[PDB]
Amino acid sequence: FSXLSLCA
Repeated sequence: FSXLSLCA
C-alpha cells in the first residue's frame, strides 16, 4: 500500500 504499512 502506502504509508499505512511500514511508514510506522
